Amino acid sequence: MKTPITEAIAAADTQGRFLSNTELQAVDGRFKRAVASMEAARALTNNAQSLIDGAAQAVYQKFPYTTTMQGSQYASTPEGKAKCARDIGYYLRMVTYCLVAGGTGPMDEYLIAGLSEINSTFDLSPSWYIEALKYIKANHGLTGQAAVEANAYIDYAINALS
Amino acid sequence: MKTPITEAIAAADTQGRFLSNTELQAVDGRFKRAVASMEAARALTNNAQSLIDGAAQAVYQKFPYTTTMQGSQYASTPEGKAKCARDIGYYLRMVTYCLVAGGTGPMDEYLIAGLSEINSTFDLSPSWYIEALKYIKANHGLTGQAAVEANAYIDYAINALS
Amino acid sequence: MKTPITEAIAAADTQGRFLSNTELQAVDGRFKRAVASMEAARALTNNAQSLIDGAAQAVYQKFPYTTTMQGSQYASTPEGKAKCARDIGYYLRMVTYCLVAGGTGPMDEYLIAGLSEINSTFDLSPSWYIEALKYIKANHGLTGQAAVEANAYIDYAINALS
Amino acid sequence: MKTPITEAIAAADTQGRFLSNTELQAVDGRFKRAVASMEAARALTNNAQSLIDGAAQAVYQKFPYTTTMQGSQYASTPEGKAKCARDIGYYLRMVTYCLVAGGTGPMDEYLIAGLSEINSTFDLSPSWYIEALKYIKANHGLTGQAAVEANAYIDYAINALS
Amino acid sequence: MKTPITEAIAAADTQGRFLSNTELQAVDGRFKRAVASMEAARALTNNAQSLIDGAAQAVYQKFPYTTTMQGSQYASTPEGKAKCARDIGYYLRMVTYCLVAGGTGPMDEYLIAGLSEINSTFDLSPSWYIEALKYIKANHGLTGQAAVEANAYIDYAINALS
Amino acid sequence: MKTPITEAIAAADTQGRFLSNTELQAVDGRFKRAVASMEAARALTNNAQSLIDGAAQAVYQKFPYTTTMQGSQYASTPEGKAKCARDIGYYLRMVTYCLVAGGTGPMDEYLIAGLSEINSTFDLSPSWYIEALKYIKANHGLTGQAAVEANAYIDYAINALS
Amino acid sequence: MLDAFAKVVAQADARGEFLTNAQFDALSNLVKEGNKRLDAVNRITSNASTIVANAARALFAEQPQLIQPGGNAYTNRRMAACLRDMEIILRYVTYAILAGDSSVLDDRCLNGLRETYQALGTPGSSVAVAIQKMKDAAIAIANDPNGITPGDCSALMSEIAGYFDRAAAAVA
Amino acid sequence: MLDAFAKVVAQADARGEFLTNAQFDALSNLVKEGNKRLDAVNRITSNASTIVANAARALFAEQPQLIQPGGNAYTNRRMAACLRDMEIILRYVTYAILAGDSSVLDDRCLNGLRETYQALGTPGSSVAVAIQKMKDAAIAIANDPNGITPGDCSALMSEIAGYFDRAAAAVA
Amino acid sequence: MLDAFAKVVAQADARGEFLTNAQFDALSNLVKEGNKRLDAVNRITSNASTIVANAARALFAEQPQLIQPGGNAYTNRRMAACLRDMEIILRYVTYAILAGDSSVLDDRCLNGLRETYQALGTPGSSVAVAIQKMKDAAIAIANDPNGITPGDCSALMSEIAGYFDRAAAAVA
Amino acid sequence: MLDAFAKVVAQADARGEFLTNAQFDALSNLVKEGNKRLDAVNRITSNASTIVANAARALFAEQPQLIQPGGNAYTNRRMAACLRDMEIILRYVTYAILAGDSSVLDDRCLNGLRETYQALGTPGSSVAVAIQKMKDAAIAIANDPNGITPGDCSALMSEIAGYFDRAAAAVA
Amino acid sequence: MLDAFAKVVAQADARGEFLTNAQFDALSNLVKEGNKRLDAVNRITSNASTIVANAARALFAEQPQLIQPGGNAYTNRRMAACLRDMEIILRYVTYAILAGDSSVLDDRCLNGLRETYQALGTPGSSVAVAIQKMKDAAIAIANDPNGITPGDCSALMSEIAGYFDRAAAAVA
Amino acid sequence: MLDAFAKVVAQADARGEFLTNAQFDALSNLVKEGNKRLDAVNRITSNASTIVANAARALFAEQPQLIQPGGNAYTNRRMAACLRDMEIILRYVTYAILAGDSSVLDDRCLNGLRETYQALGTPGSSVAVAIQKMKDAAIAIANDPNGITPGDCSALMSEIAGYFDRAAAAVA
Ligand SMILES: *C(C)[C@H]1/C(=C/c2[nH]c(/C=C3N=C(/C=C4\NC(=O)C(CC)=C4C)C(C)=C\3CCC(=O)O)c(CCC(=O)O)c2C)NC(=O)[C@@H]1C
Repeated sequence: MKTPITEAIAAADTQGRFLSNTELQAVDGRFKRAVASMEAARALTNNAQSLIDGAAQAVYQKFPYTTTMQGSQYASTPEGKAKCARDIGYYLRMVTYCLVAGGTGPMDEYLIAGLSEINSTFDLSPSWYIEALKYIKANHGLTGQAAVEANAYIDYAINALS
Repeated sequence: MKTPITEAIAAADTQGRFLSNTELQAVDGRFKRAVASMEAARALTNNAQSLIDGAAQAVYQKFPYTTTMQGSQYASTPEGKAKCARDIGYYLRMVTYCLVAGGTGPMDEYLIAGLSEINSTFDLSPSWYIEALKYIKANHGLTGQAAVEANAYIDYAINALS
Repeated sequence: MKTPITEAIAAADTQGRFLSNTELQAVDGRFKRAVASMEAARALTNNAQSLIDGAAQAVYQKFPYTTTMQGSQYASTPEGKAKCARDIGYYLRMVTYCLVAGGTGPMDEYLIAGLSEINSTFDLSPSWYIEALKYIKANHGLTGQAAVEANAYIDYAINALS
Repeated sequence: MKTPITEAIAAADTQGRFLSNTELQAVDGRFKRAVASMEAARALTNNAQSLIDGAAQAVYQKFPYTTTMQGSQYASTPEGKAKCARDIGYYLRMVTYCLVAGGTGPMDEYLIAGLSEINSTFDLSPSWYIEALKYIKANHGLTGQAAVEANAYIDYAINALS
Repeated sequence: MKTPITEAIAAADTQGRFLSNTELQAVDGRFKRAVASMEAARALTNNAQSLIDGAAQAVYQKFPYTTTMQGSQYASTPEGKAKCARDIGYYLRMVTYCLVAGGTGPMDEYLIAGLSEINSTFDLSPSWYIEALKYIKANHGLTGQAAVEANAYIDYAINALS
Repeated sequence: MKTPITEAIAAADTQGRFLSNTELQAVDGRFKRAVASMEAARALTNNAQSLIDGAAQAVYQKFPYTTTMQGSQYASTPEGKAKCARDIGYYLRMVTYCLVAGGTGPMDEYLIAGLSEINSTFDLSPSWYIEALKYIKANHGLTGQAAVEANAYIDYAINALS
Repeated sequence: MLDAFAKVVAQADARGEFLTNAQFDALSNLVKEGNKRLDAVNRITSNASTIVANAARALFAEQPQLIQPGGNAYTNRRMAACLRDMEIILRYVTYAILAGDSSVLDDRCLNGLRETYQALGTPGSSVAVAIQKMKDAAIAIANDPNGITPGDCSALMSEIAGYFDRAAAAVA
Repeated sequence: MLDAFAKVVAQADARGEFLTNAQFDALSNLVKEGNKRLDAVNRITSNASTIVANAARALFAEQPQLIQPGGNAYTNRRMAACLRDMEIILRYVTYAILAGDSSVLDDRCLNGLRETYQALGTPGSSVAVAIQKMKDAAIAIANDPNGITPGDCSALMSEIAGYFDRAAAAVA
Repeated sequence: MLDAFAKVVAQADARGEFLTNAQFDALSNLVKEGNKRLDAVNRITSNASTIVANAARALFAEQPQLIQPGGNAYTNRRMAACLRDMEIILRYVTYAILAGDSSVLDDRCLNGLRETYQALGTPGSSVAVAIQKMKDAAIAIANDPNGITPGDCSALMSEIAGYFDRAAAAVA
Repeated sequence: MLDAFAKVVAQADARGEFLTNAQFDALSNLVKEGNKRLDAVNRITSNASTIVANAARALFAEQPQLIQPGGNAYTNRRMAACLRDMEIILRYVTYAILAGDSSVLDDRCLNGLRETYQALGTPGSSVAVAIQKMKDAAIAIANDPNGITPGDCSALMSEIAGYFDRAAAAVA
Repeated sequence: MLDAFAKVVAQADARGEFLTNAQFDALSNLVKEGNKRLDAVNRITSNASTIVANAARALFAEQPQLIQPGGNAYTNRRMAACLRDMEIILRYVTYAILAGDSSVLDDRCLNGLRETYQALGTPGSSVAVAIQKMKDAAIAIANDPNGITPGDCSALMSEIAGYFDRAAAAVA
Repeated sequence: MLDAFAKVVAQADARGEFLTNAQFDALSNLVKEGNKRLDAVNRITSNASTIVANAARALFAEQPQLIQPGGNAYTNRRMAACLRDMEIILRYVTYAILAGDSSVLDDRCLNGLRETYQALGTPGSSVAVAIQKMKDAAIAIANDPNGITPGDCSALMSEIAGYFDRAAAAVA
C-alpha cells in the first residue's frame, strides 16, 4: 500500500540498499505532516453523516433526473438511494484512510483500481460522484493545513473520475 | 543524482503518475531538515583544512608504515602525501555535497562508484580512509542535529569502505 | 485494419506459411456474405439523414436534461446539438464502413480506440450513444440477412459502450 | 489442430476479443465449402485401395531401382513393399482428414511435422511419395470443385516434399 | 569460423576473461596434431583428381539410374556429370580446409549450412554424396594418424548427410 | 568446474553438437601437458610445509606491522598466525588442484569467487597474499615446463588479488 | 484446440482408419445445422454486456455478502475482477458453441480454475451461480423465436446448456 | 495492412464521407470477380515449389557467376538464403493477389529490401531477374485455361503482373 | 535528473571546489521559499484534469481543422493521444517546479519531441498553442490568492512560466 | 507492504468502519515516538558493517566447524553468501523498524527462507545464532544513551527485539 | 560438470587435504590411457547416425506396436522425437566417455528423464531397449581391432558399458 | 572470428582453389613457431594487472589533467572505466596474438571504438598513449630472455607490436 514509508522502503529495497538519510528525511516529513492530517481525518469522521447526507442532496439537486428516471442505476427507488448514500460514504471513508496513512494507497487500492470498469458496467456517471466530492470539499469546515490535506485527497479522487 | 526530490519524482515518473501528497510530504521533510544539514556543511567547509591536516596525521600515526615503506601507493614521499591529503579532502568535500543535496547522490556518483576497483588496482587500503573518516567524525566540533547529519554521511562512507 | 482478408493473411504471415485452403475458405465466406452486407450499407447510406435526425431526438427525449442543462458537454446550445448530430453521424458512418470492409476494423481503428478516454475527458455519457444506436437498430427498415449484418455491427458498438 | 474454426477462435482468443462478424463469415465459408470437400473425401475413401495399389506401381515403374536394390529402405522385399503401400495409404488417409476438417491441420500434425527428419534418417527419397501423389491426383476421378479440394491438399503435400 | 583457437578465444571472451592455462593447453593440442593433419591435407590435395574421378564412378556404379534417367538433377547429360564431379570436388576440398584449419568450421560454414534445403529443392539424394565420401575414405591411401584425421572429417560429412 | 575437458564438452553441449575433432584436439593437449603439470603438483605437495612456513615469514618481514598491531585481522596473536598460515596453505593447495585438474576451475570455485567480499569484510590486505605467492613462485625449486605450469597458476592468483 | 470435425479426425487416426459413412453422415448433418449455430453465437455475443451485467446484478441481490465490506467482491478491483471472470467464462463458452466441442473451454479456461478460486479464497459456489445465471439469459436470447427464420434449435440449445453446466461444474 | 475494401474505407474516412454509388458498384464488382482471384491464388500457391526451383535453375543458367566460387549464391548457406528470398517474395505477392492491394507487399517485404541487398552486397538486378522469372511462370499457371470454368481473367492476370513488377522494381 | 541543489553540487565538483557562502545563501533562500513551491505543485496537480480539458476544448475551438475528418486530432485514437500528450507535458512541468530545475523536463520529455511530431505529421505549432493554454490556466490556479497565507509568489510564478515556454519552444 | 498506519487502515476497511478515537489516539502516539524510531534506524544502519562482521567473527569462533573444510561456510563463495545473508536479514529488519510493521520482513525475506536453507543444506540453527548475535549488538547501538536527547526508548527496543526473534524463529 | 580429475579434486577439498601418491598415480594412469579414450569417442561419434538408425530399425522390428496407429512412435512428429531422444542420449554418453565421469550425463540428461517419459506416456522400458541396442553397436565400433594400434581396451569398454546401463536404468 | 589458418582457408574458398605448397609451407612454419606464440601469450596474460596499472600510473603522471577535477578520468567511476578500457584492449590484443590474426580485435573491440570515445568526450589521443605504454611493457615481458629456452622471437615481437599500434591507431 502506497504510503510515504512504503515508498521510502520500496526505493531502498529496489536498489538493494540499506535505508539512508535520503529516505529518513522523507519519513520525518510524514511524521510532521501527520499533525495536520490527523485533525482533518478526525473532523471528517465526526461530521461524516451530515457530510454524506448533504452530499447526496447536492447530487440529487444538480442532477434531478437521477431521482425520477427508471433503472437500477438511478436513485429513483429507496434501494437506489441507499446504494448512492453508501457509495458517497465509501468515498469519504477512503479520504480519511488516505489522511491516516499519509498517501493515496488506501484510495488507490480500494477505490480507484477498477473504477472505470465498474462505472461503465453499471452505467454510473462520474459526474455524480464528483458533485458529491465538490460538496464535501466546500462544507467540511476545515481551515488551514487540515483543509489542505482534505482537499488534496478529495481533488485526487475528482481527477480519478475526470 | 539521488536526492530526496529526485527520488520523489522518480517514484512518480516510474508509475506514470502525477505527484501526490505522498511525495510532497517527502520533500517537505527535506526542506525542514535542510536547516540542520546546511549549518553542518558550512562548518565542515570553514574548518576543512584543519580537519584534513589532522585527519592525515591520525592516519600516519595509526599506520606509521605508510610514511616509511617504498611504493607509489604509500605516503613516504612528498608526492604521496600530497595525494593522500588530496584524497582526504575529496572525502570531506563529498560529505558537504551530500549535506547540501540532502542525500547520498553526490558521494554515490563521484566517489563510491568504482571505489573497490580503484582501491584494489592502486593497492590503497580502505583502513586508511576509514581512520581519516573516524578522525573527522570525532573532531568536526558539531553538536545536536548538525552532528547527526554529518555522522550519517561519514558513517555511510565508512560502510562503503567496509 | 481487421477484415476477414487481413486476418486470413495475418494468420499465414504469422506462421511463415503460404496461404492454404484453410484461409481461402475464410475469404470465400466474406465474398458470399458481401451481398447481404452491401445492400445493408447502401440502405443505411441512402437513409442516413433521417436516421441521424431521428436518432438525435430519441436521445433528447430519453434524456431531456441534455437539452436544458448548462455545460459544453450538453446539447443545450445550437453548437452542442451540431456536435451531437455529428457524433451520431460518425457512429452510423462507421457501421457502413464495417459492412463494406467485412469486419470491425473501421470501427475498431477510427472509433473504439480511445473511446473511454474521450467519453471520460469530455464528460459524454455512453448512455446517450447507445440510445442513438438503439433507435437506428429499430428503424433502419432492413429485413433478413441485411438486417443481421447491420445489427451485428450496431450491437458491437453498443457492447463497446457498455 | 489447424481448421478454419480453430483459426477463427484462435484469432479472437489471441486479442482477448469475443467472436465477431469478421470471424463468423470465415466459418460460414467453411460450412459452405464442406459440401464439395465431403464428396471428395467420400470418393477417395471408397476408391482408396485401387488408388493406393495404382499409386504404388506408378512409383515402381518410374523408379524401378526401388524394387531391385538391396537395403531396408527399398521395396525389393515383400516387407518393404508392405511398408511402401502402408506409407502411400497414410498420405491418402491424411488427404481425406484434411477434407473432413477443412484445413491442413491433420496433415500438418500427423505427417508434415518431422517429415524431413524421418525421410533423411531412413533414406527415403521424397521423389517417391511425390510420384505417388501425382498418380492419385490424376486418377482420383473427381470433377469440379470436389477435384479442386482434393488437388489443393495433394499439392500441399507435394510442396511439403519439395 | 569454428577452429580450436577460435573456440578457445570464444570461451574466454564469453566469460569476460583473459586466456588461461586452460585454453592454451587446447591450442597446444592443435599445434601438435597439425603435423598429422597437414600431411593428410597435402595427400588428398595431390591426389585430388583421381579421387574425384573415382568417387564419381563409385556413385554411377552404385546408382546407375543417375546416368540414364531424365531430369536436371541427374548425371544423364554431360552438363549433369560436370555438376556432379564439381560437387564431389567441393566435398573433398572442404575436407582439406577442415584439416588445415583444425576443425569443422570450413565445412560447417561453406557446405553443411543449408545442405538440407538445397538437397531437397534440387532433388539431390544424400545417398549419392555419401557413396562418394565412402569411396574417398577407402582409397585415399593414408595410414596412421593422417588417416584418422581424414576419416574424422569425412565421417563428419557423412553424418551431416544421414 | 572449469577444466579443458568440461570446456570442450560445454562448447559442444552448447551448440547441440556431438564432439568433433575440434574438441578432441583440445583434450589431447590436456593429456600431453599433464606430464609437466603432475610433477609440478607432486613437488609443491611434497615441499608444501617448508613453502608455507617460508611464505609466512616473507610476509611478516615485508609487512612487519602485521605481527605487532592489535586487531583480529593481524597475525599479532598465536591464533592470528595460525589463521594466516592456514590461508597460505589454502592458496598453495588450490594451485596443486589447478595443476591436477588442468585449469583454473578449482581456484575459481573454491577461492576466487567471493575473494573481494571476504578480503574487504575481514580487512585482509591483498598485498599480504601476493607477497606469499611471490615467495612460493621464487622458491618452489621447479625448472622447465613444470615451473611454467606452477607460475601460470600462481600468477593467475596474483592477478585475482590485484 | 479441437472442433467437431478435428475431433472425429483425431479419433480415426488413433485407430488408423478412414472415416466410415456413419461418420460422413454425422459430420454432414453438423454442416446442415451450421446456420443455427451461427445465429446462436451471434445472438449471445451481441448481448454479452447485458448478460454479464444483469447476471452480476442478480448474483449480488441474492448474495449481498459478496459486496459488503470484507466480501470477495468488495472494492472496485475485486468487483471488476469478478465481472471480468464472468465475461471470460462467457467468452470461452461462445468459442465452444462455434467449435461444436468443449476442448477450448477446458484447456484454456476451466482446467485449473477450481484450484485458482481456492487459492485466492473466492466462493466457487457463487461463481457457479453466476454461470447458470448467464446460461438462462443466453439461451433465452439465442432461442428467441423473433426476427429469425422459424425452426427447431432445441438440440442446439441443449448443447449450449452443456457448456455452461460444464463450466459451473468445474468451479462449484 | 489494407485490402481493396479497407483501402476505399480509409479514403472515405479521410474526407468524412459516406460511400457513393460509384464506389458501391466498384466494390460489388470486385466481389463478382472473387472466384477468379481465389483460383489464381490457389494455382500459384500449389505450384510454389516448382515456380521457385525452375526460376532458380534458369537464373543460374543465365548468370553462372552467381554460383561460381566467390559468387553471391556460392556455398549452400547463400544458395538457401537465395531460394528463401525467392520463396518469401512469391509469398507476399500471393498475399497481395488475395487482398487486391499491394500494401502488405510494400510494408512487410519490399520496403527497405533494396537497402538490405546493398549492405550484404547482393546483385539486386539479379534478384529482379528472378522475380520476373516467377512472374511469367505464375501467370502461365494461374491463367491456364484447362480444368477450370472458362472465362476472362485478363484483368486479373494484369493485376498479378503489377505485383511482380512492383517487387522487381523495388530491388533492381 | 538534477534538482536545484544537485545542480549546484555538480558545478562545484567540476571545479573541485567546496561551496562558497554566495552559494550557501542562495540554496538557503531556496529552502526558505519551499512552502510556496509546494503550494504551486499541489495546486496545479489537483487541477490537472480541468487544465488539460479546458485547454483542449479551447485549442479545438480556435483550430477546428485539427478535429475535422483528416485532421491530426480526428478519430478517438488521435484525440486521446493528443489529450495524453497534453497531460504528459503538464506532468513533467510539475516535476520541474518541484525540482527547481528543468533537467527532468528536458531529458525525459522535450528532448527529441520535436523530431517525433514531425515523423507522425503533427502540427507542433498547435501543440505549442496547447502548452501556453495550460500555462495561463496553471499560473491562474497556482497564484490564486484565495484560501492561502498571503505573500509574494511572483518570482515562483515566473519560474513556472519558464518551464512552459521551454516546452512550447521545443515543439513549435 | 504495510506500515503501522496502513495496517490499521486495512483492518477498518475489512469491517467497513471509520476509525474510532481509540485508533486515532494509538496512531497519534506512534507519531509522537517517530523521532526515537528514526534514531534507532539511523544508528543500526550506520553500523551495519560492524554488526555483521563482529557477529560473523563470533559465530565462527563458537562454531568453528562452519569454516573448516567441508563446512557450509567453507570457501570464499559460501563465506560471502553467508555474510550476505546476515546483511540481507539485518536490512529487512531495519525496514520493519521504520514501517512499525513486520510485513515487509515476512513477505520479502523470511517467508520461504526455512525451506531454502534446507534445500542447500545450511544449518538454520546456526543462522539463528547469527541473527541474535546482531540483535544484541544492534540494540546496544540503538539504545546507546550517549550523544542523544535523553529519554525512554525501552518500548521501541522491545519492538526491535521482536523483529530479530521473528527472523531467528523463521530459520531455526 | 566434473571430469575424472575435477572429481578427485572436489573430494580432496571436502577433507581439506592435498592429494596423496595413491591419487597422483591413479590420475597419471588415467592420462596414460587417454589415447584409447579418444579413439573410443571418435569411433562412436563418427558412427552416431548409423548407431541410432540401426538401433531404431531393430527396436521397431521387435516392438511393432510402437509404430502402428495409436503407438507412441506413430506419426512423424513422435518418430522424430524418438530418434531425437536416441541421438540425445548417445550424445551425453559420449560426453561421459570423454570426461571419465558420468556427472554431465546425470545432471543434463538422465536426471528427471524418467518423470518426463511418464508424463507424456512413453514406454520407458522401450527406451531402455533402444539404449542397450546402441550400447552393443557402439562397443562393437569402439572396440573394433582393425585399423588401430593393437592393445587392450577392455577396461575402457567396460566403463563405456556402465554409462549406457546407467542411462537405460534411469528410464526403465 | 578468424585465425591464421581460417584466414588462408577463407581466401582459397573465394577462388575455389585447393591450397598450394606455398601455403602448406607457410602454415606449417606457423605451427613450428607455436611454442613461442604461447610463451608470449602466457607472459603478457600473467602480468596483465601490472601492465595496466603501471601504464595507468604513467599516463596520469604525464597528463595530470586527466585526473584533476573536471577531467575525463576524474571520480572513481571514470577512473575505473578507464582502467577497464585499458584491460579490455590488452585482452583483445592477447586474443590476436593467439589467433595470429587481428580479426577478433577489429570486430569485437576496435571497430566503432573511435566513435564511442567522441560521443562521451574522452581524449582518444590519451587512450592511444596508454595503449603504446602497455605495448612497450608487454614486449619487455614477452621477450624477456630469462627463464626460457633461448631463441629468436623477433618476428613474433614485431607481430605483437602490430596489434598494439593497430589499436592505438583506431582511437587516436
Ligand atoms: C481465371 C483464373 C481462369 C478461370 C477462373 C474461373 N473460375 C470460375 C468459377 C469458379 N472458381 C471457383 C474457385 C474457388 N471458390 C472458393 O471458395 C475457392 C477456395 C476454397 C476456390 C479455388 C468456384 C467455386 C467457381 C464457381 C464454380 C465453377 O466451377 O464454376 C470462372 C467463371 C466465373 C465465375 O465466378 O463463376 C472463371 C472464369 N477460368 C478460365 O478460363 C481462366 C483461365
